[PDB]
Amino acid sequence: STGSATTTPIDSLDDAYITPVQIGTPAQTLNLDFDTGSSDLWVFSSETTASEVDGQTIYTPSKSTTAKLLSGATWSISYGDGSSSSGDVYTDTVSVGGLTVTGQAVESAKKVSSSFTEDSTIDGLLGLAFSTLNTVSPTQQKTFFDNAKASLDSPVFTADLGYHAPGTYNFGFIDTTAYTGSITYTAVSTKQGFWEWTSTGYAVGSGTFKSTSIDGIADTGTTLLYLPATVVSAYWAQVSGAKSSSSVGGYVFPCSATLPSFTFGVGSARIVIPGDYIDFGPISTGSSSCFGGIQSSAGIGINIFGDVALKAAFVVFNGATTPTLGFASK
Repeated sequence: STGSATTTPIDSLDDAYITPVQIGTPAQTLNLDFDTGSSDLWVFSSETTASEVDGQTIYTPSKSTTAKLLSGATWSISYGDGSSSSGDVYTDTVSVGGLTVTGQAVESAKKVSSSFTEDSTIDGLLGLAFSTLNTVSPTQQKTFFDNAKASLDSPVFTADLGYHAPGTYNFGFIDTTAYTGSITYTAVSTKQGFWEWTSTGYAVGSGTFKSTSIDGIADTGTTLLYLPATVVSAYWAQVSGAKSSSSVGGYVFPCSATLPSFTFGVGSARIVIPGDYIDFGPISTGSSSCFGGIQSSAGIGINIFGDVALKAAFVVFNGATTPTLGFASK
């Protein structure tokens, strides 16, 4: 089997991407944030504290003839950005782009943190990291991909995120028309539960490539590119007037600037992030100070190849017995 679904930016900055997901019988369609940095499929629901729902579409398990309470199971998650959610668990039928999994754990939120409430466009998350990170207790549950994998034509999914435009998540096949040149595959460590890999280096603009190993995670659920302070300083030094602002929480730059591109290495291959992908707009409405899309990972404890990086590539998440990651230009 295969599936293919369009993923759409939630706003004009590509702060996140939502993908429609069918849950239950009859289907209830929710727009979920596909997150290769976590492993829980959780939704706003009829059980979510009423004051914490503000415009989201909810899953109502009592209206699904295939929903079953997973007795005794609870979940609770905290994300790298400080947000969080928790609740109980149902199993139900879940379909993405024509690919159906029966008995998928659907984690129903009883509580969500303010950042989720305040984002009306995201109805929940669909985790695509390794199932070892799933938070369901006392019996850990499998991700949608893990459940689908054996049925897929090939045990893979691909992320093709757009810049200021829709893109595509495919399951079970590689669309050879969706990228240019070849896909370069690189090793993955699953030791921390992530799609963790090692970039071979970077360049700033038309500058020389610096060969250096940068361990990090491919994370569709993180907006920005978080890299070591040395790398990030080298990038922003090429933008007149850019500076790190402790008050704002990162590098800012004059909105009048033209940003240089940023290149990262994948083996001997190179992925070029155009400068415009690094612009996250005014820090507050009407400001001429703009927020940068490349930020320091210092104090995160891990480097994160988030959407800024991934949207410059066609990315293969290869879930073969020994997982790997592939990157192509597009």
